[PDB]
Amino acid sequence: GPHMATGQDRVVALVDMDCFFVQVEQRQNPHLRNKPCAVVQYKSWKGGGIIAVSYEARAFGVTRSMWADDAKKLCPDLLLAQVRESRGKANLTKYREASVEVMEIMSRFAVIERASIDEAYVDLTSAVQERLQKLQGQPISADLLPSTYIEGLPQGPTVQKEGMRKQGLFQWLDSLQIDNLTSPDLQLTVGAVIVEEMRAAIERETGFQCSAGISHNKVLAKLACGLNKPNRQTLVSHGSVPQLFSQMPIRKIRSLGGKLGASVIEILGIEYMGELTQFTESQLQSHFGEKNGSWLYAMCRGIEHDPVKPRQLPKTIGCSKNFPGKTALATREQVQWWLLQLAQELEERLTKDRNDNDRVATQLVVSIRVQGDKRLSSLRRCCALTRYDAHKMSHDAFTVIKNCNTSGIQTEWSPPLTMLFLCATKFSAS
DNA sequence: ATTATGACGCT
DNA sequence: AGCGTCAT
Ligand SMILES: Nc1ncnc2c1ncn2[C@H]1C[C@H](O)[C@@H](COP(=O)(O)OP(=O)(O)OP(=O)(O)O)O1
Ligand SMILES: [Mn+2]
Ligand SMILES: [Mn+2]
Repeated sequence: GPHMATGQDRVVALVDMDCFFVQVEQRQNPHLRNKPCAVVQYKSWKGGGIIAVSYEARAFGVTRSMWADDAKKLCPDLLLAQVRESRGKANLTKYREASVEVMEIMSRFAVIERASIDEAYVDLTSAVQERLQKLQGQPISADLLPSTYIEGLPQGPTVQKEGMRKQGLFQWLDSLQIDNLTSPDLQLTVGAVIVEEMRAAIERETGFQCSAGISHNKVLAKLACGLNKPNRQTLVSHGSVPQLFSQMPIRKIRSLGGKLGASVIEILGIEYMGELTQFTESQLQSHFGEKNGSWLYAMCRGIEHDPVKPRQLPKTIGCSKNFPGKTALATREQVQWWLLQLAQELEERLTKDRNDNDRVATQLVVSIRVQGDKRLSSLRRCCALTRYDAHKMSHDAFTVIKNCNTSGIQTEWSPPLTMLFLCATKFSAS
């Protein structure tokens, strides 16, 4: 009844850039604009690996993780932009700096949580309360929501997509009761108005387009954002959840895309998120543990409480490189050379970070992978990070890993290393 | 030879 | 702490 929490206390948005690395390259090179194009790293092995794809190219079936040579088979006129290489490795600085552009604009509207290089969550609860006050009981015009979808609408008693968007929007608005300053649906709508403003600002000031989801929590906001990309935003109301989840594969929900989600499906013998409602909290806790069980019980009802953390900057700064196949490092000075290259990029990014953000990393994590292992990281060791100097860091990294070498000979490295990883962690204010 | 990251959970 | 999971 009225005691039952419905998880409608917050207004949360997720803003995610469209085809982000592609857009970064398209802004820089006008020739790539409005074309099937993709961003690739490296070149020698099968044309390089694709990590971002324009929507024009997606129509041909081009995807992430596809080799460029294979993508060219689906899309002969596919244009390609290469990730910069520095010190023998891919360097993502251009995209990180483009990310900062967007993050700083979003921060003008509310405190954000950086969730990836191209997306951030927004807690709009306070901002919505203040827009509602200066509205002072005026209806929200559809003109204020020019790119907004309302999930689940229209319904009941039409052949074009923009026409459908508007029909759904008018059904939504004409059902809104704005007399109520605590109405969750009204609060979401105002949230959507603000996000329209945010997204306009991002495009105006960077040239980048993005999509967004507006709901009552992070999981629903993330799900919403993807429903109508690119260059659109979607509102998922609490009321839309039963229909939405009744046919929603469990793997589509954030954190359930892996082994846990597979276990939910296998153990319970279900396919869709909505089917979870038929289990007690204790039942779910028994199968998936106390934390996961409570989380699942609430989530399948559209309820989740993970807060938007006040964190705009990444907590770690890392440098990594794979050495696949026959390129695996088999000599000590090979290992030492590449540790230096990684450490030099790390020092560069660390020094920039210290100046920009008034902080200093205090711990260096070293990770390697060995030939034969299917694990991402065969070993992780930490040591102290007392100075921002590449030679010191690479020498220290070598020290903490050098006895991983099985080889009785000290000049040769056995078994060959197929990955190196340097990560600066544990920041302190400075 | 699906690369380069980055956050959070478990024990 | 070191490892595993999930993620973009
Ligand atoms: N697995 C990955 N490996 C390396 N880089 C990645 C990977 N996934 C994503 N990226 C980079 C490239 C992307 O442009 C950027 C944003 O990722 P993501 O939001 O998932 O897709 P996207 O922005 O390229 O397209 P869209 O969000 O419109 O579907 O992060
Ligand atoms: Mn994106
Ligand atoms: Mn993203």
